[PDB]
Amino acid sequence: MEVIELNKCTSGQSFEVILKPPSDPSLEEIQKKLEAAEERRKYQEAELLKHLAE
Amino acid sequence: MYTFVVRDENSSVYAEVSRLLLATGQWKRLRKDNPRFNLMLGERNRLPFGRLGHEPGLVQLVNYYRGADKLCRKASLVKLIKTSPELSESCTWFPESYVIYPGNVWIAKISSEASELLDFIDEVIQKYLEKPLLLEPGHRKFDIRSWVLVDHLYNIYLYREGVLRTSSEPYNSANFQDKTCHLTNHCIQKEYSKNYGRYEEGNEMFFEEFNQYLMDALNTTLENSILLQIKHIIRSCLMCIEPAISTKHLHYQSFQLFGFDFMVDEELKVWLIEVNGAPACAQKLYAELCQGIVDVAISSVFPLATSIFIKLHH
Amino acid sequence: MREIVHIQAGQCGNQIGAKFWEVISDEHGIDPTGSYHGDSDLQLERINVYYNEATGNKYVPRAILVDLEPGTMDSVRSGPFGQIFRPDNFVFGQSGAGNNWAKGHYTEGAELVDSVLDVVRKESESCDCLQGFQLTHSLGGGTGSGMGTLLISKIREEYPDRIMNTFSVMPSPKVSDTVVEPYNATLSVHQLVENTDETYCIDNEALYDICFRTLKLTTPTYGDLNHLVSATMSGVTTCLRFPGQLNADLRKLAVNMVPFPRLHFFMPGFAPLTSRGSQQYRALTVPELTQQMFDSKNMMAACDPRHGRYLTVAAIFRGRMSMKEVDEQMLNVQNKNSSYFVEWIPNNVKTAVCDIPPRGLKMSATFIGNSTAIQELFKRISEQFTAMFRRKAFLHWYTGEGMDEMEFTEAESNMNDLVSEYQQYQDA
Amino acid sequence: MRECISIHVGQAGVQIGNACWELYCLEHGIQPDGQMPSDKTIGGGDDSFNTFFSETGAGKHVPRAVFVDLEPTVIDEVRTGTYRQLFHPEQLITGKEDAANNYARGHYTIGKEIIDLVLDRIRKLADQCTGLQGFLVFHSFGGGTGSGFTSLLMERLSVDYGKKSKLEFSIYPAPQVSTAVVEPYNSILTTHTTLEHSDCAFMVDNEAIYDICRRNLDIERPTYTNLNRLISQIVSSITASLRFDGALNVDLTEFQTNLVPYPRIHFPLATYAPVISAEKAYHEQLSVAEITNACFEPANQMVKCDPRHGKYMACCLLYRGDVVPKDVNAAIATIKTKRSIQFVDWCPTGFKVGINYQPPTVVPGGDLAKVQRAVCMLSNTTAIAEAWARLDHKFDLMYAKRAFVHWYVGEGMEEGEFSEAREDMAALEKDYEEVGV
Ligand SMILES: Nc1nc2c(ncn2[C@@H]2O[C@H](COP(=O)(O)OP(=O)(O)OP(=O)(O)O)[C@@H](O)[C@H]2O)c(=O)[nH]1
Ligand SMILES: Nc1ncnc2c1ncn2[C@@H]1O[C@H](COP(=O)(O)OP(=O)(O)CP(=O)(O)O)[C@@H](O)[C@H]1O
Ligand SMILES: Nc1nc2c(ncn2[C@@H]2O[C@H](COP(=O)(O)OP(=O)(O)O)[C@@H](O)[C@H]2O)c(=O)[nH]1
Ligand SMILES: Cc1ccnc(Nc2ccc([N+](=O)[O-])c(NCCN3CCOCC3)n2)c1
Ligand SMILES: [Ca+2]
Ligand SMILES: [Ca+2]
Ligand SMILES: [Mg+2]
Ligand SMILES: [Mg+2]
Ligand SMILES: [Mg+2]
Repeated sequence: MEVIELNKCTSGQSFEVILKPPSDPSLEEIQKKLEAAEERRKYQEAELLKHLAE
Repeated sequence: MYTFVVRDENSSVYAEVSRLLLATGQWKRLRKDNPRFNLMLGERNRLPFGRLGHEPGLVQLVNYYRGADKLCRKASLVKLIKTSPELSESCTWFPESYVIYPGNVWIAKISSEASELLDFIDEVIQKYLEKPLLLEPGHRKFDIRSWVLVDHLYNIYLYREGVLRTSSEPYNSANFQDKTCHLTNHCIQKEYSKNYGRYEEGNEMFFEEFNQYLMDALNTTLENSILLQIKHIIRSCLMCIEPAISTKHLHYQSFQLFGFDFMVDEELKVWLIEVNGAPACAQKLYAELCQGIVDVAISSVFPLATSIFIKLHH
Repeated sequence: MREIVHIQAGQCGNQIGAKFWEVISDEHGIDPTGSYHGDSDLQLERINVYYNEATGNKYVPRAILVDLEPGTMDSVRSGPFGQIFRPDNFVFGQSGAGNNWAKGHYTEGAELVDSVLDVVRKESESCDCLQGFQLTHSLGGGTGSGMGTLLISKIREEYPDRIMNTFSVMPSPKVSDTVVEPYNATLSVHQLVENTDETYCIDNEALYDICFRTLKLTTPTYGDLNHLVSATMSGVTTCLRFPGQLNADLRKLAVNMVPFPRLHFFMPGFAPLTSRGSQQYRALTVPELTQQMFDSKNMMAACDPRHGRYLTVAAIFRGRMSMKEVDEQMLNVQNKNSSYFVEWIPNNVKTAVCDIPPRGLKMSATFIGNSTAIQELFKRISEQFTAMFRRKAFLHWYTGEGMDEMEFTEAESNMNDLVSEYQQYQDA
Repeated sequence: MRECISIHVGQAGVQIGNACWELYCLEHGIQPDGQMPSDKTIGGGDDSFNTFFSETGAGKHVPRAVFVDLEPTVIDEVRTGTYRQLFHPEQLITGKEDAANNYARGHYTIGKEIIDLVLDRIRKLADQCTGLQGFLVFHSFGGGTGSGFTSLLMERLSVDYGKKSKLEFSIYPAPQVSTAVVEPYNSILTTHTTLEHSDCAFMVDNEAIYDICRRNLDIERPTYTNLNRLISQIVSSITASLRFDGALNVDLTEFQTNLVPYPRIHFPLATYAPVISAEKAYHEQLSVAEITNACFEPANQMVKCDPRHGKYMACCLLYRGDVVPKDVNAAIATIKTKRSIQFVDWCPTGFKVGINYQPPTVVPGGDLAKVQRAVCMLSNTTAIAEAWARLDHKFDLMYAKRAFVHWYVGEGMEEGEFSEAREDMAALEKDYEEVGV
């Protein structure tokens, strides 16, 4: 096993041990989703009020 | 009231274990998908080990050792033995074997010409035991089946009762296409032998008879001439993979029943052929063996309200 | 999610409602005058859920008392804690409802509903975060069932985004006032299916059977029955008004207890079952509380849990006890009844513990089950409805108020749909 | 020096943040009033600890953190807690009603009205940063706010901070310590929506932490405070490189480079040792070999699974205390022959090691005992896919009947998002199987 990249300082030290080698949407689209959901709520609530009106 | 589920309807062994557990009045069978089980009799393929041991307040046990497939697959067994230092390439009880992707007599899974076997593979290669021990009268081949139970603590229990699976037709060196006298498998002898069942019922000779024959025929015993090697072979294989399959510190526990198949040559040397992870039992021995599983593999974890095994210390 | 608005309508609604307020008032240390005289600040940590405050440091129940005749509400004022209620919150008529769903829902009740809504609106306008409404009423009478459901429908219209919770008493021939109770209940159940989020099914048949069989009361009164309803109402509201590991609210309750919108009818249970004024000297062990609350004999709804399956289950323990033992006993009752829980809702049993015990008991347990076995209750009502309806018996009391036969046929169909809906999830 | 901003969402993220920042102050000597005497540069500094603390003219060190909860009860305790002075009021953001354990209610309904306010407060901390690295986001999978609002915030942060890294500390749901029956739903919905937006996520299974408290701390009924103090230790080990002088994982980008060869498979398994009870006054201090071997015992992992049946893509050993490289290399050599650690063929079999000489700090009066050396191992093993299978199966059981789905559809969310989220999880499970089977 080979020890490489040994770094030392006052707080400690780091190194690497090798045992063997190898063999987004835009803000526009986000609103189109959030407002699309709020509209489905408005529709479902309008149906409720309409049903209560009958 | 312990609970268990069944997920392999084709397992004759655990169908009997399921029967005994119910008869105790202290075990309850749930639907195959109820996650609130104490014991699982899992399936043979893609058993969901990753879902065991996550139910609050439930100690869960399964009848299979995750990773034991490395020992029960013919291709995996060869790679395990060659690449494990404990087993080594100098192993003296495993026939010479090689993996191939699609006296000089070999077998593939029987031919003496290499090109004949390589064309069939494209259509594991192991050295064929050209000098096998032959029963008499009959001049016939056989193999030995040993049942081994490994509990959650990784105790290795060897069932005192073994079975010999014999060839009704006398062995012949001349023609390898005979097969019925070259392959000892029970199913084949039923559908390829007019001699089927002449000497021993169902081509199944048990230890008391085999011991007697060895004493009369060879002035030796089964324990000394064969069983010592069998017990060593069993101990060696299961100790090799113990660090890879042990459930000592797992959130679920495993036990498994294995079926070791051995061959014995003319000089009373035992050879390992293969290991089966989902073995079937002998007709007469089901009652005793299945109760033995409940005694040492189930009730040891879930107690209720002489031994038939031989503990192979390691 | 803080304050809840309580509403009690009709005779049964106001009698069990009045008993509920004097029981929790005692648990929170509020006396009949509305002033606190307790010893633990845990009694006030969440007192605003059910109580308002006024100058002089007085707590007034956020309750509205509704009825079409003054009789029962005159009883409340002269009752033990009658003076705690805000006087403006008494809204009552004079004609009555005559045990007639039509009178409460369409005629007599329609005349009085708007003044009840004015009081409701005034209570809600003061709320910093209104959870919703809890209503106490019976389904077999006229005011509670007929006008109670009219109020529910109109409250949902004005507050569509608030939770509607009810304690609804089912009628029973064993404790029946009139022969038309199956009519009034069937019409009401349909309303509850559409316009409530959670309903505690308090079955007068179960209450009677408990008093007679278990409590050994040869002739139980409504007071004996309301003793069981009182204990259950305290239990199922403990986690709403006391600080604890589970600070419940009406919405979280519905989200976790109701997997399907229409199947929101709960089976309540209590343990230990006790008679009024009869002091119990031996406290129950945790195993006894767990076994009893899951026992069919402790259910406040005359249904056999073994005849159906649990969709969701909640158990609230009260008193000083071992949680470890609570956890162990819960897992063991689940194992005994492992066959009666649906396997397609993992971890569908919720356990909560409150350290403050109710009056008279050093420890108790309240059961809340959403079981498909509740169909037996709706099926019982349906058979009694159909027995009279196939001959149009007593229908003239309703057609005389403007109703048509078709509305009864629709109520009959809706309840049978509800029963069949429970049945499909019982064979899933 | 490059600053890091911590974002705590929902009850789980807030209360865990309390434990982390309490431990940070003890480790760095920062008092509850924000005073840090050892800091001789008053009002400014380019030190390592300035990555997590800014300074005021009065010499107050304030965390670069933001606490967000739709309900005010939990954050109110931070406003009146022992560390009230630590944060300024603008960092603690609360609503009036929570998400009711409903992912859709936290993502679409109630989150839409507070997302802009939160982004504005986060922008106020970013403007005090000369070279912002990215964000550390703490949240639960099961809560409505922890799952619903986090995914919404993660989406916006990618838009407003396209160049900055984002690491997660996620609480995987466990029925032992659950609060809602729909936690499987919320877990899948938030994992699907956050996957493309998180560079590295450290999952902590409450079941694993619960059992570690019972077994190793002898606590019969662990509380959230017990769980969170153990969790803060692991978080402290992971972030120690950002807050102290060192060379391993010095900036958030290194976490992806060292631990995440495949971006979608960005869930490293954390193992910690030792966990000793403060009740024992006598425990023998374990050696480097003994704690390093413990990192390969399933009982010490933050997520219960079997690393023996998976492939490693990267391994990081983070030591704190009396540790020298000679002993570390000796332990590694021993463990490699006593256990079968199988890396992917396209990855070098190796370990990146980091040593911090300062021993682990423990909260005074806690249940964790002081030790002379401890280690946290971060291994990106395909074995963690077991946790995904478990969670996806519970999801399947409920969704086959559409149980509780109407609560989500009622908030404007569509049913197709359930199947969409589950399909992404199915693809995630195939990625694991193709890499380590
Ligand atoms: N480890 C740990 N887990 C917690 C803690 N608090 C909550 N959880 C877990 O988080 C899950 C529930 O999510 P919460 O964070 O409580 O809910 P929320 O984020 O506030 O969102 P709401 O539903 O709106 O309240 C459960 O699985 C809990 O086990 C905590 O302090 N520590
Ligand atoms: N190398 C070898 N030398 C001699 N005989 C061999 C041999 N390999 C296989 N055989 C014969 O073939 C028979 C079965 O071969 P095999 O190992 O595949 O068992 P099997 O898998 O076909 C069924 P089972 O699980 O019951 O053993 C053995 O019992 C033996 O008689
Ligand atoms: N449990 C209980 N049931 C009651 C009580 N009073 C009436 N009931 C039941 O309620 C039904 C009658 O409804 P009631 O409330 O009296 O008529 P209303 O005034 O029009 O609402 C019958 O089925 C009674 O059995 C009571 O105090 N307790
Ligand atoms: C079935 C179940 C399974 C798993 N997790 C829950 N979680 C939960 C979370 C919040 C509330 N909650 O009510 O806020 C709640 N309610 C349960 C019923 N309650 C009725 C009133 O008394 C208290 C009990 N359940 C419920
Ligand atoms: Ca009139
Ligand atoms: Ca400074
Ligand atoms: Mg075989
Ligand atoms: Mg009346
Ligand atoms: Mg919350």
